[PDB]
Amino acid sequence: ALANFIDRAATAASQVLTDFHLGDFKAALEKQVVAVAFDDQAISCAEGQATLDLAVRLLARLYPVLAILPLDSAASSQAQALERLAKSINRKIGIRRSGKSATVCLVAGATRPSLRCPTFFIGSDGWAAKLSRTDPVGSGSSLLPYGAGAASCFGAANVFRTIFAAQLTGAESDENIDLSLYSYNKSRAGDAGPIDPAVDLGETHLVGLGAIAHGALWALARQSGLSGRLHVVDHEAVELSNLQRYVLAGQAEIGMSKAVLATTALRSTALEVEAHPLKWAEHVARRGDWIFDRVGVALDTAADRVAVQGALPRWIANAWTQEHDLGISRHGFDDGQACLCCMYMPSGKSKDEHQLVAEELGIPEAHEQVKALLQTNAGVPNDFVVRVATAMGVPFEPLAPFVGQPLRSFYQQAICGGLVFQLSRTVVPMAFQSALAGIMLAAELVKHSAGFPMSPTTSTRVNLLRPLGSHLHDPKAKDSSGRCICSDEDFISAYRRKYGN
Amino acid sequence: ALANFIDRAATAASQVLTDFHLGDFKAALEKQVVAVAFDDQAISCAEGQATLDLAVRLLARLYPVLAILPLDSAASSQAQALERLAKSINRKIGIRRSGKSATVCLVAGATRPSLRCPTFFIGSDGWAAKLSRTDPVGSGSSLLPYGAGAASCFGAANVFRTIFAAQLTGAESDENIDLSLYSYNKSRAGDAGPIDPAVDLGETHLVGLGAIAHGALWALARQSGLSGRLHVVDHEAVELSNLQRYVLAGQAEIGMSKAVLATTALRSTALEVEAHPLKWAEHVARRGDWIFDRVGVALDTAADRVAVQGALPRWIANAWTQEHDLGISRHGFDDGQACLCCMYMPSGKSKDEHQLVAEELGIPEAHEQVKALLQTNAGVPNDFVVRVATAMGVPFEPLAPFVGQPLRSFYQQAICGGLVFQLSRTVVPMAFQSALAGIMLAAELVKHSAGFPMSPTTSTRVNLLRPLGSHLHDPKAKDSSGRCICSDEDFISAYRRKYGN
Amino acid sequence: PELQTVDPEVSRAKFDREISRFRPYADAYRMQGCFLIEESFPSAFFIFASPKVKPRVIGAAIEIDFTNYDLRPPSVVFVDPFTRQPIARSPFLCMAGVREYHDNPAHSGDPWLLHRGSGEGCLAFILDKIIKYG
Amino acid sequence: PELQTVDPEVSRAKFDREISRFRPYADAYRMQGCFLIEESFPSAFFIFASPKVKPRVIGAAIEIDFTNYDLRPPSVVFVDPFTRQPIARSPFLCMAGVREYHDNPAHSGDPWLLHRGSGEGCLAFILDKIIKYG
Amino acid sequence: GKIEIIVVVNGQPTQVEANPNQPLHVVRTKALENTQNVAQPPDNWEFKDEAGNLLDVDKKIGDFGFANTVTLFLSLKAGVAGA
Amino acid sequence: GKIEIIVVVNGQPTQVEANPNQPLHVVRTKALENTQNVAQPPDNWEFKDEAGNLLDVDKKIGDFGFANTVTLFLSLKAGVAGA
Ligand SMILES: [Zn+2]
Ligand SMILES: [Zn+2]
Repeated sequence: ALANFIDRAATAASQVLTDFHLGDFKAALEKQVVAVAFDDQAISCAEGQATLDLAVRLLARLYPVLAILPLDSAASSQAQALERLAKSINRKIGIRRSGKSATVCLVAGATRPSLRCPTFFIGSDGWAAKLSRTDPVGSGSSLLPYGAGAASCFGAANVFRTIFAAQLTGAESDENIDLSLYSYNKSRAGDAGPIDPAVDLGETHLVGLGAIAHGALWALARQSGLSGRLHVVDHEAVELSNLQRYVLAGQAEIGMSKAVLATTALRSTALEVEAHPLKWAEHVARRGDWIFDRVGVALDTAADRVAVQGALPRWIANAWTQEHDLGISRHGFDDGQACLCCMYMPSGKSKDEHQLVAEELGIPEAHEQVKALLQTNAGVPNDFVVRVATAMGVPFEPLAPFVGQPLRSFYQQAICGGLVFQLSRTVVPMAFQSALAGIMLAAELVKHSAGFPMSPTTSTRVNLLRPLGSHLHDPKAKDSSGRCICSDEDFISAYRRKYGN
Repeated sequence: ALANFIDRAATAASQVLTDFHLGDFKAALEKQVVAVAFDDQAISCAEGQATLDLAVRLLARLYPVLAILPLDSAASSQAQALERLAKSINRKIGIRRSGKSATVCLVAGATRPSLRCPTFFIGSDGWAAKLSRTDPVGSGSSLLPYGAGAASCFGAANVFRTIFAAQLTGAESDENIDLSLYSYNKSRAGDAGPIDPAVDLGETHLVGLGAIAHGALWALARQSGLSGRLHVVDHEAVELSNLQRYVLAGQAEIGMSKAVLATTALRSTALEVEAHPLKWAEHVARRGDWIFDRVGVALDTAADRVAVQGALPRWIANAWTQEHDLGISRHGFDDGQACLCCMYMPSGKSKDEHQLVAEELGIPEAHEQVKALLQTNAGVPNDFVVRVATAMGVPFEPLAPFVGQPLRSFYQQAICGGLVFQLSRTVVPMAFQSALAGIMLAAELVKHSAGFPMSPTTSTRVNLLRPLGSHLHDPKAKDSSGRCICSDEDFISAYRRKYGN
Repeated sequence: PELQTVDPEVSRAKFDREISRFRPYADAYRMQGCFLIEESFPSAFFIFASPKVKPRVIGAAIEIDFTNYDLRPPSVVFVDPFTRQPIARSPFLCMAGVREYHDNPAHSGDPWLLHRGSGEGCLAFILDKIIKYG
Repeated sequence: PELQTVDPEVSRAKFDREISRFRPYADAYRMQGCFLIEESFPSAFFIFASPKVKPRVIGAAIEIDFTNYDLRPPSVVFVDPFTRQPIARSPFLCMAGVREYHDNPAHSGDPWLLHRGSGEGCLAFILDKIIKYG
Repeated sequence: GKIEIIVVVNGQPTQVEANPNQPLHVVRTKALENTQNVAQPPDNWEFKDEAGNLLDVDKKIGDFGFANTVTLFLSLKAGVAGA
Repeated sequence: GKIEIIVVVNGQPTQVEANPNQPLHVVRTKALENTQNVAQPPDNWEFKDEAGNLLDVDKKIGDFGFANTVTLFLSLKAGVAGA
């Protein structure tokens, strides 16, 4: 009952599991029965429905057999919804209505199932995400999805670290979580973040509509009280393998334009969503305005992210996932802090020609000999080519004609010409990472436009392959080389011309 | 006792005398004794001294023997001055102190000499020039030189037409002249022009400092009460032959810069004279101002005169002498009237290539054949070249190689190349013409800057080889081809930008 | 040399207008091999290369002077393309509208003021002949 | 194609400044055979002719594109001098400061943001190399 | 209706009677003889009306629409000599 | 005078005692072992102070002029994956 996308999932787990074996992983999954139990308290509120929704959206993208366990009769209704939802993602998924065989369990609401397997109680209160291995935590009564949805992510993360504990180092189960998604600190009684969900997004651009963006769209669909205009931008369509992280893409959305999916998903919100089945550069070219109030970036390369900053939006919320980490960074351009381009600036310095050519040939040690060969423009000796060939892991015979030729001719054809590369790891994240970074990107865009005070640090990061960090803030300082565009007086004038100060 | 410049004089007379014979002309001159008689009335005023001065400046440039005749003892002083002046112009000139042998006589003042020869009484009153063959006319008491100096010119003109009457057609002696130099009409009692000599010239440029300019400088030296600044402009120096018309150049000024002469001549006036030993274009280049309040033009070619108008002065007074005529024309540029360029516009229209080539070869009749030869680009036949050679008065053998060549090759080398011109009359005016046009140019510049009403007609002309015209006004209308610069909106904007309206 | 004697407000206004009317047709001229290199009152420097002739060689370089322009016709001087110096040795441009024609005494019968205002002696007219017979 | 994504107030300001710093040295470049034919954001078209080589032939014509310029390096394309169309067939300009170098994966180790602000990738640098090895 | 023209010829006025079917160069020939101005070629003379407009000598005297008495001018071109 | 450093390593804080004559990559080695972050190559980690300035791991711990108790950060480079 593994999903037809189960291979993209195995790729994702093969980047985080020590001693990954594909047939073993699939067989580990088939021994599992992951249970979702819920009662009248969970189903009687927006937060509880949200937490159950995202939990099943995550669990159904990995496990072949789920147990959907309503604990009283009030939940019997929600339990059919959840069964339906899981079957829309994986039509061959197994569904049990008994906990007898359950191997892990997530619980929302106030009622303990009396199951023998490891059980995580997940819930929320407004901005607070709540997990407990010992006691129910219940769902609050706000119209905010952020605490609710983050808890689904922590639960889904804990289900995974419990099943695959032997293949994971320092990946203990959380015993308690109580994380404010407003402050990213441990929630305190004194500072309860604002529950009012009346926030105007202005004209906000959400660029890139893949895995991270789906968590953002999940959250924005579930905060009634958002108004404003939202441009969603992406040229691609959903593919089968994408259903391993895209929490809003079931089997039906395969082949659908990502921009069209994003609009359908918000169709019952009060937002005026504009779908652009375009690349960012085409969206920018056609708008011809160059005034961007708020941009939320969930693209896939550093180059694409830096290009957004070049258009000089008023403020950016940037989101990412890597192997041991996920996070979001905020960016105004004229604020004394780092800009989006600072985050991806290249490290090092420009090297002299002789040092660069020696490095690209795999012989940094030979810089002095390289320097001379470029001065004298002399023919490279035989041992020089045997050393470059060895250093680069490449047969000698292809490089043999360059013996006695100038070093430049050699360097030109083997490097600039791409010869040695002919002679010679996409990071796939876990669904619960993509979802939580997406949820965190939504919370930034909403908080920024609500005018709440902004995080002290440039970034806020989370590692879901370990227990939650206790200090989730990550400082990054403005780049100081002078080579970043936030140092450039022309860029600073263009920004101040559009937005003041 | 003929002057060392007597040949330039014979050239001047050879353009006005029928059946000129050089040896005869010189022998006619040596039979003459031209007398200047004057009394106490003439010498006791500015006008009388001026008239005597210019009379001897003119007569001494042609006649070999003069009679300087003081009629009482009051004139004995002036008579030495006049003797000196004549000897400064022609050191070998004969001077008599008896009228016995006189053949013609000019008389200033109130006293009749009782000479048997033809006698002209010349005088003035302010702006009025006065000649009489019958009775004294006397000199007035103003500080204006214009009436006085014009009378010297009419007298000198009448002396010449009386000596050389047989060689001149329709050149009767004037019996009476009474010409206002203010109105250029016969002077009337009702309209006595202003005698006040307080006139400010502003910044006035006098371009070209030759024969005409010398009459202007004569007059300006002799109107005390002129103030202002005067730029005199000319690069050349006085030559021997020039002493035939330059009334302010004696033997001493030979080799002197014309610009330096003009300044010396005004050294006792209240004018601030600036000498420019430059061409007009160099004066204009160095000034870099392009604001010219008043320009008085006494140049020698139409091209030079038109170039002055191009600099767009506020107002121009233009002066000239030709064979049967002398005159001055006035010019503001934005005044509905003709500009200086109108006066010299070329006549005709642009002709088609075939008509121009046929005319320049001397075969206008052959336009149709010329047109064809340029179409077909065919070889010109033999009879075509025999016809062009005949028409142009030019041997055939030089043109013979062009038979059978294209018409363009022929036209290029015989015309554009200047061939036929290799195979193939400077107008020298009478001193009394140059002097009177110069005096008339001075009167315009002074009247214009005094703000007096300006002449109704564009020009005012005089023919001194005949009795005075009775209608001296000459109308010229604005050029109407549209090709003159006073039609051009850019020129009109540049003028209005500098001077208003 | 011709010094500027016309009020330069006039000549400089007309020079600028000629350039203005050249700018829309700059692409069309490039196809025929005509490139405006430098434009600054009173000179315009062009270079000429045959587009059909290959190798594509610089075969002419001229400076068109508009001093005293339009009271006086413009001058066309063939100069060296790099050094901007006149080269020694209808060829030479004996045509109406060009100062070198009108200042030839053999062409005294065809004075420029007969052709003024008519389109002869503008920048397009000179360029169009140079390309046509070039 | 590279579309303009940088706020064009930025790129157009820097493009204009590059041209401004080219104008004083326009005469010096002409001597070496370098003529700015057309300048209009974002392209600069030059033509190249050897001054010592006679016949004096157009031997190179390039368009330097400054789209997204200075966040992104400029592109140098060899085009046909008249038709302005790219010609087919270090040669090609694999040098730092030129977009075609930085977009080569073999030069991924030398990203442009290491060289930004330093004079590499300005208009004089590109022209000076083209003349030197040309 | 015959017209009585006064031609000022180089400052000397004279009077020529003209019939309107004659071309204007008849009045020109006649005025130039009354004033003995026959040396110079007659094309050197500019026939102008009182506002100084240049008149065609081939055009017929009636075509100018002159009144019964008219004053014309027969004047030389402006000179160029001054040095 | 030995310094007590708290290194937040990928959100997990730990404590390393340092002597000022040690180079900073000793505190880096030690914090990365306390937190079992030894898989990734250690150059993948950015040693930053609380204002997020990047610190040289070769420079000696005393040369940074830290107080007796200091909090540093051992953080990964910002990621690029989002699709
Ligand atoms: Zn930055
Ligand atoms: Zn005019």
